[PDB]
Amino acid sequence: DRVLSLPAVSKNQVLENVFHTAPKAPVEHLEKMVSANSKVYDALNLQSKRVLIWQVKPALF
Amino acid sequence: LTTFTFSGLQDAPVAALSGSIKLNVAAKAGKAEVTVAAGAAKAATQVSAAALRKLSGSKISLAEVARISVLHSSIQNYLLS
Repeated sequence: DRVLSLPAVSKNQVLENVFHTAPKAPVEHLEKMVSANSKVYDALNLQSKRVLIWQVKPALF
Repeated sequence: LTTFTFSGLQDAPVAALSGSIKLNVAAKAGKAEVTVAAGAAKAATQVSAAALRKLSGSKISLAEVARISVLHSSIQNYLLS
């Protein structure tokens, strides 16, 4: 019964109770918010190619 | 607007209201001495009494060029706001 003197909690249970959640990358914030502020740029810049100022306040010619 | 209008060189603005552009009229009974002053370039002329009455002979009649319509653009401006 030498196995009952060993710690009963496995190494697998340590690795799954210690590294439980996949950690959040530091670049995820930059990638996601830059992909969304690209749409903020494209809609609302006055120098963006597909700007939404002429669809919203149309013109007066 | 109407086909005959009755404004020009009488109770006109004698000066501009903001300092972004300077405008003075030295109006006599017959004609006017206007010097419009905007930054780098300033212009000056003598505008007749029969020119400010002849200006509304043709109308500009401004109209909006919209992507789809003016109603749709009002609704889209509300959705954007």
